Amino acid sequence: MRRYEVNIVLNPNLDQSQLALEKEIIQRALENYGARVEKVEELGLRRLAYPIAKDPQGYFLWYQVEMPEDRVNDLARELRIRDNVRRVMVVKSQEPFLANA
Amino acid sequence: PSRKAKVKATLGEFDLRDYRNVEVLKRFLSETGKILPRRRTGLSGKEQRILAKTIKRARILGLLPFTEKLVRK
Amino acid sequence: QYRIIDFKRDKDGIPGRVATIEYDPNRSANIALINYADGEKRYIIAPKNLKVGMEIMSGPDADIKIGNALPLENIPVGTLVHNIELKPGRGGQLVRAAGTSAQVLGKEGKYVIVRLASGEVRMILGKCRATVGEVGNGGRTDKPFVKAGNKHHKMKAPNVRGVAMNAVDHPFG
Amino acid sequence: KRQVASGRAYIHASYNNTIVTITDPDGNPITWSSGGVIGYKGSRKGTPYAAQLAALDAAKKAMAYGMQSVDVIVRGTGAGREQAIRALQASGLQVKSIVDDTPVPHNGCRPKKKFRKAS
Amino acid sequence: PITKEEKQKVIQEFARFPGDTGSTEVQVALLTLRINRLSEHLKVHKKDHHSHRGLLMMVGQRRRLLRYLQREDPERYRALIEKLGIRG
RNA sequence: GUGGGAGAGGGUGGUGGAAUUCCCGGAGUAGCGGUGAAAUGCGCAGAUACCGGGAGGAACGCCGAUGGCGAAGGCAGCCACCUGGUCCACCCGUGACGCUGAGGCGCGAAAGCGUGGGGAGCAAACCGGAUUAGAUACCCGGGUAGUCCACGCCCUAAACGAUGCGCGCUAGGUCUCUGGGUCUCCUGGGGGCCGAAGCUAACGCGUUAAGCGCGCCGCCUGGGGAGUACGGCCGCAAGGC
Repeated sequence: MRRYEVNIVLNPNLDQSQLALEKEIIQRALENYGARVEKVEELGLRRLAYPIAKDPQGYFLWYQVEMPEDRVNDLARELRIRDNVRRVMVVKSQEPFLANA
Repeated sequence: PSRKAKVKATLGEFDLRDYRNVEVLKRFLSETGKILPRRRTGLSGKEQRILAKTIKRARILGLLPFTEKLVRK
Repeated sequence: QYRIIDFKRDKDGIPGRVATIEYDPNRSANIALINYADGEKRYIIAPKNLKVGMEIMSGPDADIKIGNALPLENIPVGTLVHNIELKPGRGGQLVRAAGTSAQVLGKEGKYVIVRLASGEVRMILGKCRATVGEVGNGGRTDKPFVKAGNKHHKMKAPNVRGVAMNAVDHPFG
Repeated sequence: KRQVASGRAYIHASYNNTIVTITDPDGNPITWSSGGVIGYKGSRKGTPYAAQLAALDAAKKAMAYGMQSVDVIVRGTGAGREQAIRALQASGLQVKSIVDDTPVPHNGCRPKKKFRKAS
Repeated sequence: PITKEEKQKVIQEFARFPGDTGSTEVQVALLTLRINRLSEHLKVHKKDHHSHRGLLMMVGQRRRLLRYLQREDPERYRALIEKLGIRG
């Protein structure tokens, strides 16, 4: 398969039970689709550099994860789905590049 | 010319690969928040190109305002 | 053949698998006979797509699974619906054929915003309902009526016009 | 008969008249003036001088409802934008500060002949 | 897309002599593979003109190759031919 | 083959803020817009400025460049799905398999057409204003088609390098992109600048040839009429060949 990093953001105004049920659907999905999680960060929340969700802050989640090429898009939408899905961004996973070396 | 600041020698082993490099990218913002030119970045083609790509992924997921009010003036 | 059938699901949880293509002759609507849990079926609302391959439903919960329904309550903003239920459950309240349907183009309090297919915009109420996705009318327009008058074929009103009659004659004419 | 002590002053100016107006310390309007607001017809409205006459009376009134402390907003290039905003600091009036906004798009709206010739 | 391992499964399949990294057996197998997948593509995406075109030059190469073959020994030409399935 | 690589080549879907008009609330005056200077036109039913919010189509700033990719025309928010070209190292595989191409085949600006969506803004036409002698146009104020998408359909052009494609021969200096290296500079590919030779009526071209040589294609032979008339074929038509 191919791996990409998943970066998607869910609302700040989402209290507990919400963080819960929604991130939970999330995971469900990913899997359902065909993603084998590899690394889940969660820098939590931040003042986005520009109001978004009329929100000056939000909850950002990133999972280095892979899956079956083509189906990318499809799951992307599966996500965006849930309103709250403030943002849905996916990116092929190339490692790094040391400039100023 | 444009040699009073210069940005290359402000960042060591620099991975032009983690869009989430907030505080580093936040380090090419100037004020109304443009994209400070080679004329400043001390960056190559390889540079503005890749660097930019992220710059872009960056505004995308946000966390860097793609321009934003200039104080004083 | 000269009959109607359904237009409002309200016993949920019941799996509703898209039985089949029974594209239908009675209201610009192709429909599928829907197959419910119990065997209980329903020649149900066209909604373009959800393939022969029986496979959805709707309900209290949700599953914005295109096609399918629920209250506008349990409803995503930016969604195309039909099954257009205006008042708290009066069967569907619009888009029949009506391809473009209504858009949860924003919703507020016990009132939800419908870009009103037919051509304007305003709101419905709470738990009210709708099912989204497509209608199924294949352009369901044009088609020829060449050498003869498809009309007359219409069986549908060769209620022919007039309006210029040498007369005294009819209601605003 | 509103009185505030502080807020912002807005300067906007074409190259065919200028305008200036008081805004509360948020954004809602106070009182203003501009080119023809100063007996100036056709042209004139388009002079650094004007820039001033106005900027000035502007403040005066600005004072009327006890106003003095002001930060300033910038829109466009006013052919005298300076005799102007300067006139502004001169009428003392807590010449707090200025900010840069003259907000150009991002490139998505063709203009009229006069503005085309771009590329 | 065409996967390396498969590509080899290929080259291999063909080679009269397991070391035919480049011969017409492979030019052939190859080119045609590309051919099919490519077209398939073309159909949906009904308007990939640039691409189609290239594809085209390609059908071209495929051919000139076969060509040569027949030219030399239409024998394994017929052989291959059949194997692959081109011409009908 | 394989291993490295670079791009606005392509198409499919997908979001994203900048600003832009109109919509609803706030607040607040008497002006606004505008030009060579006006006026036409808007505005006390309060506009223009500013505060927020809304709806929406279009485009895509900085980075971005004398930079890049592409057969040609062309092509730049980001994102993933399928796809094309092509470049440098290994020297590994094949074994001259080749280069030109009449007809043909497809591609293919912008206008325009066909239909089915959209249509913020810009905009022949059409409307005012202004103008001068005259104003059917330069200037200002209005606004349709079209400009935008899907689909089908027209293929035109200073379609430019005004200059077919292939290889091979002939000082150099320089800048720059991209790929390899013993990485003070050499090496392959790409782009601009200056430049011997040499070509050239002339300018000017100058290993990105308008130098020297081989194949193959095309197209030339005084101006107007003229790229037209007519025959033919093409197209919804406008027209086209």
